[PDB]
Amino acid sequence: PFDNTTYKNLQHHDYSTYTFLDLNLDLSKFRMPQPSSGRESPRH
Amino acid sequence: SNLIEVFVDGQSVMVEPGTTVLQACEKVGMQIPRFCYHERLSVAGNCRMCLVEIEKAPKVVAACAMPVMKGWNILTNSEKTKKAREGVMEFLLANHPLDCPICDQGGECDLQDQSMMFGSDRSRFLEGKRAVEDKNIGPLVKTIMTRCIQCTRCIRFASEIAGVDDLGTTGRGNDMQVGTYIEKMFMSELSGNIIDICPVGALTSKPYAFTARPWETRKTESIDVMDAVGSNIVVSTRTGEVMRILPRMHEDINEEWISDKTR
Amino acid sequence: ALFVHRDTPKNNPETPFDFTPENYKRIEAIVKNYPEGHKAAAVLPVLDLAQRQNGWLPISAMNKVAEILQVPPMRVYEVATFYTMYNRKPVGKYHIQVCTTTPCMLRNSDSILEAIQKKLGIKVGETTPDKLFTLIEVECLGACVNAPMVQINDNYYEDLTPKDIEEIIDELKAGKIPKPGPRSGRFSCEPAGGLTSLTEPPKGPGFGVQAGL
Amino acid sequence: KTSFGSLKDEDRIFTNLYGRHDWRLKGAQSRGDWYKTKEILLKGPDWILGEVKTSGLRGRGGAGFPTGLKWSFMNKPSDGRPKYLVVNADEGEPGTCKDREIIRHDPHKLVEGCLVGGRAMGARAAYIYIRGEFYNEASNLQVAIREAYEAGLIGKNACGSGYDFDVFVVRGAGAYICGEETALIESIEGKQGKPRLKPPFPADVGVFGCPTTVANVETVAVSPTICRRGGAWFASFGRERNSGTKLFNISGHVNNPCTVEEEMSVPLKELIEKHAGGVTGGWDNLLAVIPGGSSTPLIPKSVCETVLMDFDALIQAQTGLGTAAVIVMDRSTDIVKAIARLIEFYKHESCGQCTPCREGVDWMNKVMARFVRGDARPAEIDSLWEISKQIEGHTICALGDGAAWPVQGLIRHFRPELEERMQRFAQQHQ
Ligand SMILES: NC(=O)C1=CN([C@@H]2O[C@H](COP(=O)(O)OP(=O)(O)OC[C@H]3O[C@@H](n4cnc5c(N)ncnc54)[C@H](O)[C@@H]3O)[C@@H](O)[C@H]2O)C=CC1
Ligand SMILES: Cc1cc2nc3c(=O)[nH]c(=O)nc-3n(C[C@H](O)[C@H](O)[C@H](O)COP(=O)(O)O)c2cc1C
Ligand code: SF4
Ligand code: SF4
Ligand code: SF4
Ligand code: FES
Ligand code: FES
Ligand SMILES: [K+]
Repeated sequence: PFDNTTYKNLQHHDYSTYTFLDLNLDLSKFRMPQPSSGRESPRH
Repeated sequence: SNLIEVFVDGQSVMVEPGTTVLQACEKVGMQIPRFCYHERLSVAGNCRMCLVEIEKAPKVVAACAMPVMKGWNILTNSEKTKKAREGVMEFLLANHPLDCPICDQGGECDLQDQSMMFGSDRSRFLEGKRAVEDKNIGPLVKTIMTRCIQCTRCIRFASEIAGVDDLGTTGRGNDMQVGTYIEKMFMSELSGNIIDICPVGALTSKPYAFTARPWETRKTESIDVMDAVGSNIVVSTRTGEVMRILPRMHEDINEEWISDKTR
Repeated sequence: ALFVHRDTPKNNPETPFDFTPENYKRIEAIVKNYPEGHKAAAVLPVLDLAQRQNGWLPISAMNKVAEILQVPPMRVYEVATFYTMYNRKPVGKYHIQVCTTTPCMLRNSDSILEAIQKKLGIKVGETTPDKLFTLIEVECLGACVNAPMVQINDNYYEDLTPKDIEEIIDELKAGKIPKPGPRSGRFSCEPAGGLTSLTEPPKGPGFGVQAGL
Repeated sequence: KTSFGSLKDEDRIFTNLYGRHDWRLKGAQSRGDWYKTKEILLKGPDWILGEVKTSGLRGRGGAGFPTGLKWSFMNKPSDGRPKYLVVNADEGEPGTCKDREIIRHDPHKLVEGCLVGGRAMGARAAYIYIRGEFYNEASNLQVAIREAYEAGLIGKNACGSGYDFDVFVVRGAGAYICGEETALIESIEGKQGKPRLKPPFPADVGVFGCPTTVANVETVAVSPTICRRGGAWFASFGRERNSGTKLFNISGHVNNPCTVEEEMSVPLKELIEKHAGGVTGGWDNLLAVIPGGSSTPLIPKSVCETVLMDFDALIQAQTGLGTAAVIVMDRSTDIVKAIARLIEFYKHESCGQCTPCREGVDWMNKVMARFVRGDARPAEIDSLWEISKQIEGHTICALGDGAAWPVQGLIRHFRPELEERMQRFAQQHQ
């Protein structure tokens, strides 16, 4: 059934304060190992 | 050698790759005006006083930051170079306070001198100026932040040479203030050298404050004895009384700094 | 409005601040997004996290971000005073942000600003005495075709009239939650008198794909 | 082709612009996205660079630098440092609200664009610097990226091509200057959003010191459609060196302010009178149009009649194309008050770094605040012009240029209105 009348983006009515950061915490496992500069910080 | 040939006002000079426009003009004896560039600090590129015309290029370049490319003819005295210098000096003197008589930097100010040299001789600014809250960063450096031209030699010195990382810019825009953001006492062992490299009277010497004035001081080039480094100093005196102690440049000792004990 | 700090009894380095353990796991997930040796790149997210746990930023959240990321505290003070979202003063529970730049001012955002002012009894920059509403005036919020619009803490409220914004303030006072969308007839950004484009069905996978691919 | 406009729905890149279809993965794959992505990855970097150079795609951020030439700056072997794509998603420009629509309604198209763009430049990951005020848009995009990782489309072994590519989203914190590419890099690096000087360009020293291409949401998201449909398809629309489709944001004093995708060289009058429902009060009620968001100078009604909405025909109309954000201003507009509110925006959104913008944008806002009331004299007009000419090209980034240009457009087209403002101030106050 083709519909061009209803706004399908109703999910952002259900976003809380920590939604972005919990999505980041969920995506923390799918990611490649970060590159390293060879030192702990530019002050090390 | 891998030296490339550039031109300053037509005159050729051979430079190492990585040489800036400012250093290339230095090699033929011309000093491009500057406020934030310091040869012992990192390149900031944020006072825009070194804007200079490269010919066959319709834009002024930051001479402190732009490296020379092979074949550039640097026009240090052309029309749009001088228009850029006068415009930038006009913006520096927009919000700068009329404090030159009550200022310890009068007569030894970069802003006065290269306003006489490279800026206009009058104001188009018809508004009211800003006034910045002063800070208390110790018993040595008198702070009058209304005079600050926001050149960030504070920050580059306290980060790179002093190793303190406690001066920085808060705010944004015209409300951007150089300070510690808290009531913090900037007392390093090299904390008085920010009195030197500040081109304006925003950071002055609190012991030296109000006592002398640079043209009447005799300069005696002498040696530090407060430690065994042997820092070269200038004892500046006035009528048989020692007024203050400045550093001399010596590339192998103290490059152009002295400690707070010396100062 | 200042960009220096003075130690009040409610804002000092002896003000208690600590993250929750779920916030520490969120911070570790943030730090793992950046290369090793560039942990300072997590200054802006984690400090924003310190605004989401607390509502604002005392000078103990800035020092805690400076402590857990191994950065100097002035480098966090700079970020916390540079960016306009970091509340360095305790704002209300609903932080109303009215956009009054030129595309919203052309469509009469001042009517909605005055409607919020006379509705809540405060002016621009102040907080209602029940600590529920802070009204400030912000720049372009990126909802220009839905002008005029406000923002309440996360949520854009668009195509507004003074009646609509009085309704939104009434249901913020009522303890409910409003719907973050355009309060006119349209849905997101379309022409209000019907769809002038994208009326045909979308062509699906494989449409117009060039050969050799 | 001579005439332009009236773009069909089969030729749209941003289908589901309006949020009317499903933005998620089953909705995006059913509209053409993530189709034959493995072959686009496996045909190499130079093929994708040749497709983007063929398409004539210019930088949708607003400057219009050639996207193929821009992305080919990364086409060089590594030196130990990783390489990065960074997608600019701040969009703080007044008038401009299209990248919000791409992130919010076609998010997987932006993810596939990150994959294709980062493959073309050999990049390791993507950093989508989204604006922090677009919080629901950011969580929208993160749900999409979670769908893309769980479907094996990005990450380890992206689309089964043996190429590894992460997609990171970093929120902003409320600074318009962080949309500028080096200031965005500095904001990603956990510092103040202050622009770096160029050189070094980000292709040499970008984010974290790495080779980095910062590119807009629209110039990144159209790249899978260019790689699927072809370069000749995208070069078939618009004039020469003005190729493609473009999202337009017609706001202000129109009957129906809207975002609409349209062919590139469409006339401004046709665009406003077709998609926006015309100016409120008719076309004779038109006073001025800011054609591409606040950074471009306004043009009056005598210029808006025959002007084409691409780059070169707006350069010839002594303005810029910019972000193609059309702000329409009718005859009832206090136009000096609008330009002064705009210069007030430019002083509140100015990072304070170099001297001409930090001092002169506040000094221009004080002059414009006196020009609204008329509390001045006409010799200060040309003075103000020269102040703009002391900011234009004398700054680190182009926010000084983007603040000098509206003042120049207002003076150049409405000097008599300024003068009669000030002389009626002089007669009713002196
Ligand atoms: N989309 C938005 O929200 C906004 C857009 N703008 C637009 O942005 C433009 C000004 O922005 P800028 O990026 O400062 O201007 P533009 O001169 O510098 O640069 C555009 C791109 O071209 C690249 N580029 C140009 N010459 C290059 C070279 N020789 N080598 C390597 N890369 C080179 C730069 O890296 C950059 O990514 C204006 O057209 C303005 O309308 C301005 C404000 C907001
Ligand atoms: C002050 C200033 C703000 C900018 N803001 C944005 C922005 O918010 N979004 C954007 O895509 N480009 C912005 N740009 C343009 C960028 O510098 C850059 O050209 C663009 O982000 C990526 O290049 P592209 O045009 O090839 O896509 C801004 C430029 C300036 C000078
Ligand atoms: S710092 Fe220089 S220009 Fe400023 S008041 Fe002192 S002497 Fe005058
Ligand atoms: S106080 Fe002096 S050295 Fe420090 S930023 Fe200001 S002008 Fe520069
Ligand atoms: S011109 Fe303005 S926006 Fe750009 S680096 Fe300078 S202060 Fe920042
Ligand atoms: S000296 Fe080059 S900009 Fe300050
Ligand atoms: S002008 Fe108010 S949202 Fe852009
Ligand atoms: K000094």
